Amino acid sequence: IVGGQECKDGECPWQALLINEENEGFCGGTILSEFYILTAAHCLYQAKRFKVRVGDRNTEQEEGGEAVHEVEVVIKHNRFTKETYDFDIAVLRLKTPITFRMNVAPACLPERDWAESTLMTQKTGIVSGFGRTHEKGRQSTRLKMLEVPYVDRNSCKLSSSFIITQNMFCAGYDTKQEDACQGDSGGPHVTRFKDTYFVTGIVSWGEGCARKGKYGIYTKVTAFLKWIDRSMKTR
Amino acid sequence: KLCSLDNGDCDQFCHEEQNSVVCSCARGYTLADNGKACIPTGPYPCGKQTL
Ligand SMILES: O=S(=O)(/C=C/c1ccc(Cl)cc1)N1CCN(CC2CCN(c3ccncc3)CC2)CC1
Ligand SMILES: [Ca+2]
Repeated sequence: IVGGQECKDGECPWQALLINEENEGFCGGTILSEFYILTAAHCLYQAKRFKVRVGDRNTEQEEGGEAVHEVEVVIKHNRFTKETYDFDIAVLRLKTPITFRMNVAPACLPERDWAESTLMTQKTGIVSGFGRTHEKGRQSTRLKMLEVPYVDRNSCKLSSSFIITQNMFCAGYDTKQEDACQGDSGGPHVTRFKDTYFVTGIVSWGEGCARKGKYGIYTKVTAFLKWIDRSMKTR
Repeated sequence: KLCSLDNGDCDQFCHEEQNSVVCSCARGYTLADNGKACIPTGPYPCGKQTL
């Protein structure tokens, strides 16, 4: 997360972290409910075996609100492929349930129609993660959050060097030095409506971080709703 | 009517079924008596910051 603020107490409770053997965060996720985590399919490749961590805001000083959960089964979308990064989405079924407490709570899944017309037509959305605070620096120790304006679907395609599929959308800034970065992928893209937040996207990819002229590419959640429900019933 | 006005005065989901407005809520919430407001049925309802 280049630029942006720090997630203060309880501000980003639906945030999740995928940790590897080394116990280091390599990707993000979004807590959907006590048993399921939302993430990007391409993150399932960046690690041998992994577990997820909730209620963690500082990777250094142990916070009693933390918990580690093992994965029971990963539902990765078949249509996904690294060449196009299309269908960059996946749902995780946890072995033990998540104890919702402060800094640990689920994000609401919206209705498809309502979201596309009310949620994604809002000016901004919020993205967060423990990823790099710079294109070359190292993984962040603190959980950050960034207000990212929605990007006109057209500008998105023009600025982009790759095929922006209908399963993706742009968010970020053209010049301002703010956008997600490595390690942030898989994280939550949420939109705010009357103090209640809704999952809207999955930190997917970009051509670098906060590059002038480029934007952050996010998996369009509203385009996989029915798929997510199916997954929460496992399939 | 007109979920476009101001979301039809709903708290969350807004549907225009028939001629009128029709509000609803995310899982974990129950529609209020006024059929507009959404009410949490648990200590940690989705989309709410634990402040
Ligand atoms: O700097 S990064 O670490 C990313 C940080 C970041 C920033 C914003 C967001 Cl919302 C998410 C992630 N780096 C850049 C290059 N790509 C690798 C690229 C390989 C080619 N590519 C596509 C996309 C669509 N069709 C065909 C090819 C995109 C990805 C790997 C990773
Ligand atoms: Ca900690």
